[PDB]
Amino acid sequence: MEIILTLSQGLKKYYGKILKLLHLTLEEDTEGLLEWCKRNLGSNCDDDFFQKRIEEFFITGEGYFNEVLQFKTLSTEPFKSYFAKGFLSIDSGYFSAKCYPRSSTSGLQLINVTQHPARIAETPGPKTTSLKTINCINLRASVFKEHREVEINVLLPQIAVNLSNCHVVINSHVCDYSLDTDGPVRLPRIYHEGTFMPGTYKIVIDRKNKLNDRCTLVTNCVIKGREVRKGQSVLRQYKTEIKIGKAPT
Amino acid sequence: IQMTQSPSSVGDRVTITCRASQSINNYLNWYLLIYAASTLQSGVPSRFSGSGSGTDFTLTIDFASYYCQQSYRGTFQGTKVEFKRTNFYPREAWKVDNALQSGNSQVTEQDSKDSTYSLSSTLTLADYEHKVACTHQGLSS
Amino acid sequence: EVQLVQSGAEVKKPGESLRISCKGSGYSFTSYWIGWVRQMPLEWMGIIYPGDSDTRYSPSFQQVTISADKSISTAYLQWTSLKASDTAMYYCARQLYYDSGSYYTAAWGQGTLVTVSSASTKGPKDYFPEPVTVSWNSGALTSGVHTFPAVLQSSGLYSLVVTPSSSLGTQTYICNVNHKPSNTKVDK
Ligand SMILES: *[C@@H]1O[C@H](CO)[C@@H](O[C@@H]2O[C@H](CO)[C@@H](O[C@@H]3O[C@H](CO)[C@@H](O)[C@H](O[C@H]4O[C@H](CO)[C@@H](O)[C@H](O)[C@@H]4O[C@H]4O[C@H](CO)[C@@H](O)[C@H](O)[C@@H]4O)[C@@H]3O)[C@H](O[C@H]3O[C@H](CO)[C@@H](O)[C@H](O)[C@@H]3O)[C@H]2NC(C)=O)[C@H](O)[C@H]1NC(C)=O
Ligand SMILES: *[C@@H]1O[C@H](CO)[C@@H](O[C@@H]2O[C@H](CO)[C@@H](O[C@@H]3O[C@H](CO)[C@@H](O)[C@H](O[C@H]4O[C@H](CO)[C@@H](O)[C@H](O)[C@@H]4O)[C@@H]3O)[C@H](O)[C@H]2NC(C)=O)[C@H](O)[C@H]1NC(C)=O
Repeated sequence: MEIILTLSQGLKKYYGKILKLLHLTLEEDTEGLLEWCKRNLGSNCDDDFFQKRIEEFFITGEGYFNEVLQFKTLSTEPFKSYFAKGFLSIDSGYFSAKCYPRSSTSGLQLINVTQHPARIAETPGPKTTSLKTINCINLRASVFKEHREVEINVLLPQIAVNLSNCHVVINSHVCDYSLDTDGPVRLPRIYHEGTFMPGTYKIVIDRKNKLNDRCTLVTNCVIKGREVRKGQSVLRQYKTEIKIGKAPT
Repeated sequence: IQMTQSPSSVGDRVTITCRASQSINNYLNWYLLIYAASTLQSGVPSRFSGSGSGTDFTLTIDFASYYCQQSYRGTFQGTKVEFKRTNFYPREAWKVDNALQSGNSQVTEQDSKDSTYSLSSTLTLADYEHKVACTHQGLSS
Repeated sequence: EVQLVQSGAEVKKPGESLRISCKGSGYSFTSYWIGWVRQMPLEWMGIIYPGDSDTRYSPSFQQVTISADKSISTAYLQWTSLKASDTAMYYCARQLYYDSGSYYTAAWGQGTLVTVSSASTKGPKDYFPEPVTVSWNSGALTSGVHTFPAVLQSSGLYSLVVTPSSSLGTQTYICNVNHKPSNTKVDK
């Protein structure tokens, strides 16, 4: 029955649970964390506890904080450090993420992902768009030939961009981290008056390392069409396969 | 969640061991005398030494009471280490006419001169005022 | 240097509320954890951070309440309803990487005796509260004298000798007993 956790192990397990609730990881390693919490923190670690910690870190933030995501009330050596760093290294051991605390721009960017639109059925659009040309409204593409690097700026986070045989690093205004799992890119979600997801993320790819030679992004592109009266909710949806391979000409 | 429930002279430099129910790394701070299961506190004589691992520890050597503590939940057993000679020594030591009495009813520190103990038992009981009496290593019978 | 001074001994009745204190000096009273430990006539009770703090009561041990005021650097241990089982000594202790080398350090006060009993102050067998002082011939006989510790009886009252007829027998009975709580001086 011995499930004693060391401080680093317990912290990694807490971070794994945080990542799981952020929907960045599908798994967690947390066995023995209830007693670890009740012993090294003094409070219960139920779901509500985690929700409130993530809330008060990313929203309703209060000045200084510690590595366990605890703040010092409002006004101003274990957890009693409360050293507001520029970042927090949420590392569970299985997946790392550099999460940023609240400011004046992260509070402006918090949207409430609580519903979802109906997009458009499927406009007769092409599936073999390249990188240079896009013309999408949800997608912006930057190519730094000086670094052999590609930034894929997305403007519509609800529209997914599944990766395949790819190794990317997405930088958000809430948390920067790298993704290698093929499929939908996973973004953090705080439940605070609803589920809150970041307003935009950026997908950087290093074309140097041949790691993303076979990298294919299947995504959805948005372009206005014809209007029966006004372009009132003019149609704008068609699937597309974007290739990153270093194919000349 | 169980904790340390399994543990363990005439100027004899001795040693007290201890165990536990689960692994506890190397703390068992002994009392302040020794922490980190071996480290000596500033102001403690060097004749006290600590050793061992989570399953069992040892403390090797002022005759008084001692024992250890865990640094997780639960923490702290007590052993008493003073005994010399042969009022009486060592420490380990009612018949009314109607069997042993329903009316069952019911020691000093080691004397600093002869290293002996003094014990007293009191039998509290009216209507009797029956008619008729109150074992040690030094006694053959 | 660092010093911990506890509140005086408390004699209360069952059902009465009680609050004992521990004041620290020679240190900030904000970084080194401070805890209470019970010893019935050692059982770890609780710990809290000295500055802004929650509380770490021992499992199952938590009905008492431990608190602290950092404005006066004073920790408190309180009972809402005392039981006879709470009669014991209570030690406050300041204490300084994981569990080891951390807050359960036991880096102590003089101890606070708490006696829970419905009995009232009475001189002596059957006296309350402790202590009584017993001498022989006003302190003239010490060789062979053994004064036993008091034993709490079921009635709630405390109760508690020198040794040949060839040893210059003169007196046929002596004892000088003093009970200052009830101001009794008895010569037998
Ligand atoms: C990147 O990868 C993601 C994840 O796979 C992918 O998102 C998925 O896109 C597909 C393709 O459009 C979409 O398709 C449905 O998949 C679900 C299984 O999740 C399945 O139920 C669907 O079958 C039809 O029925 C459902 C229920 O009605 C429809 O919602 C759906 O649109 C399908 O088409 C029609 O169904 C009836 C027909 O009368 C009508 O309601 C209507 O006409 C509708 O058009 C497809 O296989 C996934 O869509 C949603 O499906 C269920 C519906 O219950 C939801 O609960 C899911 O949460 C989901 O939102 C969609 N999401 C997934 C799989 O999670 C992207 O398309 C990929 N990007 C690309 C390809 O660029
Ligand atoms: C955020 O988007 C919404 C528009 O959808 C809007 O404000 C949000 O409204 C929803 C729905 O009322 C709020 O979610 C509620 O939270 C309360 C908390 O007590 C719950 O009781 C609610 O449950 C009931 O409502 C459900 C609504 O779907 C019903 O299904 C049912 O009757 C439930 O009993 C519900 O969960 C949400 O908290 C607000 N969000 C905010 C931020 O106010 C507004 O347009 C958007 N706000 C923005 C952009 O700031």
